[PDB]
Amino acid sequence: MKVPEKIPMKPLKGPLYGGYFRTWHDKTSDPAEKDKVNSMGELPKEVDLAFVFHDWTKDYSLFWQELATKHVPTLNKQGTRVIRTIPWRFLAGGDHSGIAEDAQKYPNTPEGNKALAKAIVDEYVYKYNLDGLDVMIERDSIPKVNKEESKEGIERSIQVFEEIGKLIGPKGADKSRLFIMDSTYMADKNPLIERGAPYIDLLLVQVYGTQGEKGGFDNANHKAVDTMEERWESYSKYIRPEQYMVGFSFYEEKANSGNLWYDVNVEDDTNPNIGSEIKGTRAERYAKWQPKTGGVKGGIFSYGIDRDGVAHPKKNGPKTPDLDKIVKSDYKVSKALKKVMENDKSYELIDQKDFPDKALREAVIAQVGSRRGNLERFNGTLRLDNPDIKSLEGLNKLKKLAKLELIGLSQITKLDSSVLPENIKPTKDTLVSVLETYKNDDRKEEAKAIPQVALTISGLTGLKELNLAGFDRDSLAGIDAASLTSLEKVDLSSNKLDLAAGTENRQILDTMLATVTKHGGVSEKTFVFDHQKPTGLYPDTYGTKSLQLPVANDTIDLQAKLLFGTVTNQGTLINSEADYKAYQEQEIAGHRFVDSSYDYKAFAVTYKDYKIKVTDSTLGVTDHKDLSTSKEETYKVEFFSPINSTKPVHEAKIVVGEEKTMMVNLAEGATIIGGDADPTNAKKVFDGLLNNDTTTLSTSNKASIIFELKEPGLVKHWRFFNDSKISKADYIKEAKLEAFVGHLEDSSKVKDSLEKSTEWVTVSDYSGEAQEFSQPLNNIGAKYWRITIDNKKSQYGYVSLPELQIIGHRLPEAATVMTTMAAAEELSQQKDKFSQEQLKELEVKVAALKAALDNKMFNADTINASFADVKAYIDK
Ligand SMILES: CC(=O)N[C@H]1[C@H](O[C@@H]2[C@@H](OC[C@H]3O[C@@H](O[C@H]4[C@H](O)[C@H]5[NH+]=C(C)O[C@H]5O[C@@H]4CO)[C@@H](O)[C@@H](O[C@H]4O[C@H](CO)[C@@H](O)[C@H](O)[C@@H]4O[C@@H]4O[C@H](CO)[C@@H](O[C@@H]5O[C@H](CO[C@]6(C(=O)O)C[C@H](O)[C@@H](NC(C)=O)[C@H]([C@H](O)[C@H](O)CO)O6)[C@H](O)[C@H](O)[C@H]5O)[C@H](O)[C@H]4NC(C)=O)[C@@H]3O)O[C@H](CO)[C@@H](O)[C@@H]2O)O[C@H](CO)[C@@H](O[C@@H]2O[C@H](CO[C@]3(C(=O)O)C[C@H](O)[C@@H](NC(C)=O)[C@H]([C@H](O)[C@H](O)CO)O3)[C@H](O)[C@H](O)[C@H]2O)[C@@H]1O
Ligand SMILES: [Ca+2]
Repeated sequence: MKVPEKIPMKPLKGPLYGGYFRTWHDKTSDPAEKDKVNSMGELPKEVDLAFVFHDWTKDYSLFWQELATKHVPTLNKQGTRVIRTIPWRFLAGGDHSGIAEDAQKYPNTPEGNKALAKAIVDEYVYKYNLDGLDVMIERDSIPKVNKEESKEGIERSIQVFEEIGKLIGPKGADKSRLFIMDSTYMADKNPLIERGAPYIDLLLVQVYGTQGEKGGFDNANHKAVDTMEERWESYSKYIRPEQYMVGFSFYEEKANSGNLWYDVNVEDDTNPNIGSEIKGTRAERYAKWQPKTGGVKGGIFSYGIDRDGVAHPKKNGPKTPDLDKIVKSDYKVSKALKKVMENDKSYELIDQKDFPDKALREAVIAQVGSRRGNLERFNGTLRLDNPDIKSLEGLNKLKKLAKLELIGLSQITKLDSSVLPENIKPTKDTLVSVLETYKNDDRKEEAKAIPQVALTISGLTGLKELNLAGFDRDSLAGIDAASLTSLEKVDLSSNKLDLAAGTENRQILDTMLATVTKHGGVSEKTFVFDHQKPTGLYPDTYGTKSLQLPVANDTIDLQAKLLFGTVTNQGTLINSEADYKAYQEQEIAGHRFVDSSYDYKAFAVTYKDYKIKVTDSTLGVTDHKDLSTSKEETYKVEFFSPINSTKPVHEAKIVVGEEKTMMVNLAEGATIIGGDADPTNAKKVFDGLLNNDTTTLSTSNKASIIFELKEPGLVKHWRFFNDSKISKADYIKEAKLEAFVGHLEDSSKVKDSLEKSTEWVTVSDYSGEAQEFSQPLNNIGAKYWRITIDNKKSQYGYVSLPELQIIGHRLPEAATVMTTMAAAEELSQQKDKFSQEQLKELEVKVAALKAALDNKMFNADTINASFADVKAYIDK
């Protein structure tokens, strides 16, 4: 075969139309199938990308010679690129993986994967001198080994994809060949987009059918999911909008359910041409659809373009087997869809009517895009730093700009709303979607707010008038006032500026005031900044983090003492209405700036649905604002916004009386050793959730858990909870807590049979009916514990235990420090073992360890030193 060499082609410019041509429907595929009558060479010039979608066509078929020698030159001559489509798994190996099936020639190694990528491009692109490669990423094409999805092949395919992108596409050695990805997945479910996106020219999304258009439906929340907008936004993270193309499907002959998309017109007996009409079809909606932000899309594509013109069979209606007949297409749908996009307002070119100043016009086209549709949508930064710009006329056409930077524009004299973006002030989105929505959603959300453009002004040395009045600007940041040396008239009134003393805003205003006054002729019309309504925000930090209070019979409001206040975005704190009026009466050059109608409750934030969490030193937890001080206790207090209930906005330590150390739950995350309780729910006893009704029931009616403290310490308290308010009179009514006495029976390899067989010590026997029980404990230092609970119900009582807490202080080998001390008075209440005056030099050291251990401020290093030096006085 002699393959002709590449034909000069005019560059691709959107809007683009693409088509997947099924090879088995080309005349030359199987000469025996006389019904196969179409030809890929017959595709019209309106088709920019003809995709070779291969199946059923034999390796030896004369189609491949026809493609390379006739079709490609014919299509290239008219500007149509011919793209080879291959499935995802061709990049992975394993089942049905094309070239990659030869795992010995192309091993899964760094050099083997480099070789596979070169082989893939040589075989599927260069062999017939095609114009690019399209990798199809869907479940249909996922890497598989023995009919099983292969995570290993998926990982390999990521590597091979990058290697291909170094050969072709925008980052490749041969930039004259397109590297294209199509996918059914949302971007977060596309395993290859994050690494593959820099290497591709175009991204195609298959969104066939009403569910591609509207998204799926969330049955519970009754909302659309994976909408066209949400799909684009997921990929906007990775590609530009002009790289984005969306796909519909023609009606494939003899299609099953699950392959019926209704993307083109349903047949009608009384109009045999209705399949070639496009108005109102999903296909035309896709042609007209545009993202709401970012920019205009790259175009659209069709699957099965050889079926162009065939009407779709009716959903509910008697069969029409005539639609399954194979007829030669005239590609009328494809021609009309291309013309719909080419004639759309969105793809109108930005010209002199929009920006008369060519220097400005060239800056917008370079940065925003050449199409008028981008003015409506562009979402990033427009930097204007060419000093040749003599006019900003046309900037009002930018509707969604995130940042406008005006730098060094010497010859601009005035700035107001006529030469500024339309979103300098609050605006709502005005673009209307052309897509059908869910009838079962009633979705007409009113016109999302457009975030306002951030404005930077630096070096406009000829700027004489700066009018930003009535735009609800949040700050003046970005205004390099010292550089605006020709200002004569400034209006910043009717915004949201905190212009208080010490703010950054005030300094920019004061710098401009100096400039304007030095010019002279200052009147009441010349420098106006009043009617400000600055937004009141929640303070980031609060002033009170520690409070020592005396023991007294009184209740305090913790929220009133610790959490209040409102700040502006410049840091001006207001406590109360009294403080606010002082702020409201501030003056700049003898003139108040805060709007007089903007009262305190309009400005102040509220702490209505803020929650409080108060934990004492024994880890008892309440959510009460009011705290008694009659009892001597040390508390941790945390406040939670309703917006985040896991994560406090403010924390404070309140000491009542002498300070006590905050204890810890040493049984938190304890490992289950033994007992008869259900192992899954037994673990949930120590996870940390006091309302852990993930079914915390341990057995039928009487349960036991043997557990090991993950890192033992000094135990002084314990607590357990019955199912919080979910049940009553099913409560645990009897409980016994036991500690193991450091006597592992010479079988440390087993440690379960040993504990279920030794003699323990009972640290507490609970009998009662409280929802929650807590109790002090006598400095136990055991690593191994057993809890036994009983709700006194029938043998099918299904006793439950949401949490158990073993509470104390972290101190490794606390077992030793109580073994030694226990013997310290098994030796000092009996005289004359070593007894001399040494006995009272013992007793001063035993009285100092019981004092060190039983101290409210637990200091581990103090006890060690007291423990270590009592240890020294035994051998002597
Ligand atoms: C390429 C590849 O890979 N392939 C693969 C595949 O894949 C797949 C595919 O797909 C396709 C499809 O598609 C669809 O669509 C869709 C798409 O997909 C997507 N995409 C896009 C963008 O969008 C989306 O969606 C869409 C829609 O949905 C569709 O289109 C379809 O179509 C169909 O359907 C429709 C409706 O619906 C219609 O309309 C159409 O038309 C169609 O239909 C069809 O048609 C056809 C035509 O005709 C038919 O056919 C059949 O055929 C047969 C044949 O046969 C024979 C033989 O074979 O032998 C012949 C002879 O002649 C005879 N003889 C005498 C007569 O004497 C014989 C007989 O039978 C005797 O008797 C014996 O007994 O035979 C027959 O004829 C029958 O009958 C017929 O029927 C059919 O049927 C129809 N169907 C219906 C249902 O209707 C389409 O289809 O593709 C893609 C891309 O590419 C992918 O992704 C997917 O996934 O898959 C499969 C499964 O698995 C496979 O298969 C297999 O294969 C094997 C072989 O292979 C291989 C290995 O070896 O592995 C592969 C690799 O790669 C390669 N390479 C390398 C390694 O390198 C290889 C080579 O070639 C060498 O050889 C080796 O070395 O290969 C085996 O065969 C087995 O068996 C199987 O299973 C495949 O592969
Ligand atoms: Ca729990």
